[PDB]
Amino acid sequence: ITLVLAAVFLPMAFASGSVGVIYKQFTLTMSVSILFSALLALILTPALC
Amino acid sequence: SISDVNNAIRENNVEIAPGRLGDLPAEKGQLITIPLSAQGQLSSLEQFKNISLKSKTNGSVIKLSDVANVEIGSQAYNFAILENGKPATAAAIQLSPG
Amino acid sequence: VEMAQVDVQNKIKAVEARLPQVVRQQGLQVEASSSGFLMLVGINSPNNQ
Amino acid sequence: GATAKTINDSVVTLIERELSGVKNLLYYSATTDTSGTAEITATFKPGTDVEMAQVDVQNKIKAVEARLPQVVRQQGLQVEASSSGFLMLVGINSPNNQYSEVDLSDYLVRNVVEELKRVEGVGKVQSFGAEKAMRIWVDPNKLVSYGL
Amino acid sequence: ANAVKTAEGVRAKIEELKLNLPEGMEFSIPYDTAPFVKISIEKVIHTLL
Amino acid sequence: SETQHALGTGVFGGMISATILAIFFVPVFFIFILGAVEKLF
Amino acid sequence: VITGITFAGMKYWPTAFMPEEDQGWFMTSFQLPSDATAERTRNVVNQFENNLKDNPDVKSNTAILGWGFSGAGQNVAVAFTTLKDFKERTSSASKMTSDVNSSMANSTEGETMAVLPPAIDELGTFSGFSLRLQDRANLGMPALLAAQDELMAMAAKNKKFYMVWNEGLPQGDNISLKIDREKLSALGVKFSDVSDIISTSMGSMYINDFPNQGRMQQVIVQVEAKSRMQLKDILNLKVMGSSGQLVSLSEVVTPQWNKAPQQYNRYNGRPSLSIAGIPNFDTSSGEAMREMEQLIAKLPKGIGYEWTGISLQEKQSESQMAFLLGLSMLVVFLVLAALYESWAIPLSVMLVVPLGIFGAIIAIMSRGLMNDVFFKIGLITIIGLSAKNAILIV
Repeated sequence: ITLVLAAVFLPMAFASGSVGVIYKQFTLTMSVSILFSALLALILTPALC
Repeated sequence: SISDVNNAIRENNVEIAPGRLGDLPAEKGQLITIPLSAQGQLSSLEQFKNISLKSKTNGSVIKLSDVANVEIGSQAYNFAILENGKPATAAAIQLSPG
Repeated sequence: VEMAQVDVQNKIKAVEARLPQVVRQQGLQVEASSSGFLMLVGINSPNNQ
Repeated sequence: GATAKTINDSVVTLIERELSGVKNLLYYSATTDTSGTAEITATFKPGTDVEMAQVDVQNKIKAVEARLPQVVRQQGLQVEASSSGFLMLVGINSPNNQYSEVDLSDYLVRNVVEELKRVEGVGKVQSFGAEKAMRIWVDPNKLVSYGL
Repeated sequence: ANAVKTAEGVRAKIEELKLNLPEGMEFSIPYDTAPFVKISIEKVIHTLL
Repeated sequence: SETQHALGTGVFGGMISATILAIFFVPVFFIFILGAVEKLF
Repeated sequence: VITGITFAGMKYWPTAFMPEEDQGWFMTSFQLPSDATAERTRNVVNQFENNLKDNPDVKSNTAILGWGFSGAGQNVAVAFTTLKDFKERTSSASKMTSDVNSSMANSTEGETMAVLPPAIDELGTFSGFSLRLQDRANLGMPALLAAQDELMAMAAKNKKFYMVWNEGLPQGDNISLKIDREKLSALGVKFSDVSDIISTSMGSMYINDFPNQGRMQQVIVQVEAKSRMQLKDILNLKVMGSSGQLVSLSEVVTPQWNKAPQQYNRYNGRPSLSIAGIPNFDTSSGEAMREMEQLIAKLPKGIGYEWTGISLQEKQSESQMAFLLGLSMLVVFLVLAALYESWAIPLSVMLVVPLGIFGAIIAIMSRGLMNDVFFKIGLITIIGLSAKNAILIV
């Protein structure tokens, strides 16, 4: 789930024009937050629980 | 002297400067502003052949045709072309490196 | 070719200050060409008008 | 000394062609009016480096500069990167009414414009006032009578 | 460039010039778009929390 | 409000439809694709 | 069937780029006729100030007279009107723009158009669709200007266009003085005198600087404003010859009137004029551009159009959406197949995203919101969400 969710936003990030810039702005946060969520879930959540 | 001819050609072909009517600052109550121009350049051959020049000896004005022949011709006569022995004109096309 | 032309223009504007005023007024043309004709295009007058 | 049509015939078309070939160019346009100046604009593909675009444009202008007329060269050509959108308007009002528009304009141009244009991020400061200068308003009727 | 920082710098320079302002002249900034920026972000954060 | 609506309405509807229809259909899709699988083999 | 309905909804519903916003200010542009002096423009701006001071939402409106975007002259003016903080308002900027547009079309003896701030900061100076009408066959300036008039005639009647206009200086009448050299020589006056007096009749002349209060300030010589208002003053200028008499300019000149474009624009190397418009309510930006293309198709030969600024990016956004969706759906397919090393799982994951698109499409149709970029990000997000739903079960 984490990999697919982080990877579906990559293609739109490479579009051309201003819409491409808007897509890049969205994708940065969307992908990085979910990757960090995957890291947190695999690392901290089990011990904390 | 050639200086006289050059000066006459300079002055009679003058390129008057464009201007405008009713430009700022303007009077109170001005409602119309219109660009205006004045043509001061010689148009064709006839005017150039008719350029006035003051002659020292006689004391009366003469015309450019008196002291020169005015024609229309190539700016430079350096180069010529022969396509198959028949006069013509040509231009050479070169390509940028790469 | 573009890099060479820009370098040459840079070195000419570097030396441009030392050149005579008369040379400067007309200007100096820097251009990249091949010094070889590709074709000749002409306008003939077969009717001789 | 040239009208809109004259300045368009003389300079704009000459500069346009060489500018047409810059890298990452998106479109290029030109504007001419009776103000006496040309305004060519080169828009570049989004994401392009502004400094690189400006230096490329200057390189292509100095490449074509040699072919331009002497009168165009003398005044010089200004190449600048701006946004064509106002961020703010800074003015100097006279609520007490001591100073008229001329004094406000001269103070703003002499003092405020130069100080503000140094501040970081200011692409350009467009002043809507003019410096003081001595104006001689000549009555033409007296000139001919006096023989001048 | 950043609009908020440039506007802050311009206003700071104006404030500096309010020291030497001759009597009878008053600085004004009738039009300014920088102030909008913050109010936008602060709404998004409100929708965030 | 307009910008937030343009970004929220579509995602809300898409999530609602996706989940509600998927809980019913996705097993059917899996079974049918497996059916095509043994059709191949 | 649901996939088919989803595709139909994808294709049919109109599209736009960005939603409009109330950013706390609006911009009014005044473009009077070329004959207009600065006094008439000041009168129009004063009417705008009077009509806005009454409103309680106007914090401050500042007017720049003599300068504007897309043109500069005595018949051009701009005005930036700010509005009080949002919580302390009883209206929206769109309503104020509509009211000011209505009043000024009612009576100002000029063209005034009030616009909202641009959708994006620096894509354009106002919100709307922008176009460049170009002469692609050397048809001539007046032929393209007649094409512009024809296009505006059709735009006015159309119900999908609130207002459409030309964002540039208008035409103008010009005067030309042709000197008669034969009579000038007959009366014994040199052409140089006439040329000089014309040159120094209606223009400024910078001579040199002088040292005022520690700075070098210009010295400019010009004729009095009382002697350059009408053509009579110019034709009453007198020149001395060698005959001991004065000749007026009228004696050796003949005024000739002409009507010529006052401004010259070019775009991508073709003579052009720049057009602007707003999409009417019920009409999205995409639909307005579509109909404006349809109406341009019915124009003389050699006349073309090019979308610039916001319009170009809007067209580009819809010119790649299919490719973006296909690439996203291929990327997820390949990633899932590689991760799970099976073919049934990725295809089964694909058999659900039609439903995710269906839900968003039905929701946007229900609420009436158009297809825009934010909707596209929503579609991309829902692709991954539906992938996550299909994975958890398969």
